[PDB]
Amino acid sequence: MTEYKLVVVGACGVGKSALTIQLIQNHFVDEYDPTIEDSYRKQVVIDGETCLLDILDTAGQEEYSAMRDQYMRTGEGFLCVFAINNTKSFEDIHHYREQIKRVKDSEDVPMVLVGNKCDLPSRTVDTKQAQDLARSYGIPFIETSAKTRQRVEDAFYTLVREIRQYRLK
Ligand SMILES: *C[C@H](O)C(=O)N1CCN(c2nc(OC[C@@]34CCCN3C[C@H](F)C4)nc3c(F)c(-c4cccc5ccc(F)c(C#C)c45)ncc23)CC1
Ligand SMILES: Nc1nc2c(ncn2[C@@H]2O[C@H](COP(=O)(O)OP(=O)(O)O)[C@@H](O)[C@H]2O)c(=O)[nH]1
Ligand SMILES: [Mg+2]
Repeated sequence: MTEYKLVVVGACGVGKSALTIQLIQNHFVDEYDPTIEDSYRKQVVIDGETCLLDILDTAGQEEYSAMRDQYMRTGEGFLCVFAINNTKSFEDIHHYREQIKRVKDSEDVPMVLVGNKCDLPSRTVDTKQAQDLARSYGIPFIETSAKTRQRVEDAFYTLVREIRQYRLK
C-alpha cells in the first residue's frame, strides 16, 4: 500500500497523543504520559486509495541536533496542533512551522493547522483568527475534539490529501 508519514506537533498539553490514539484506537485517553514518543500505523482507505498511515506523536524533550533534524525531515506532512483554550499554544504555531520549513528546506510543506479541544466552553482563540493565520500560511484549518472525536478523522485525512497533492505536483 501507499505509505504516508505524518508528524503530529505542537505544545505540551494540546492533545497530540489524544488525537493520535483517537484516530488509531477510537477512544479518548486523558493524562497520557507526555514523555512517550511513538509512531502509530493504520491502514485506511482515503478517496479510493488504500493508505498506510505512519503517525509520529512527538513528545518528550525539545531537542535540536543533526540526528533529530534528519529524523524530522523524513516526515511528509505535519499536523500542527494548538488548543483553542490556550493562546500560548496558538502563538507557538509560528515556531513549529519555522522548524518544519527549516528541516524540509521549503516554504511548501504539507501541513494542516488543528485547533483541538473544540468541545470545551472556555475558548480563547477565535475560529476566525486561526482561519486567517492558516490562510496566510496557505494551509487548511480544522477544529477538532479528541474527546468527542469531532473532525478527528477529517484532520488527519485532510493532511493525507495535502500530501497526495504535493506528490502529484
Ligand atoms: C509535553 C511534552 O514534553 C511534549 O509533547 N513536547 C513536544 C515537543 N517539544 C518541542 N517544543 C518546541 O517548542 C517549545 C517552545 C517552548 C519553550 C521553547 N520552545 C521554543 C518555543 F518558544 C516553543 N519545539 C520543538 C521542536 F522544534 C522540535 C523539532 C526539533 C528539530 C526540528 C524539528 C523540525 C520540525 C518539527 F516539526 C519539530 C517539532 C515539534 C522539530 N521538536 C520538539 C519541540 C516540547 C515537548
Ligand atoms: N476536553 C478535551 N480535552 C482534551 C482533548 N485532547 C486532549 N485533552 C486533554 O488534554 C490533556 C493533554 O492531552 P495530551 O494528548 O496528553 O496532549 P499532548 O501533550 O499534546 O500529547 C489530557 O488530559 C487530555 O485528556 C480534547 O479534545 N478535549
Ligand atoms: Mg503526548
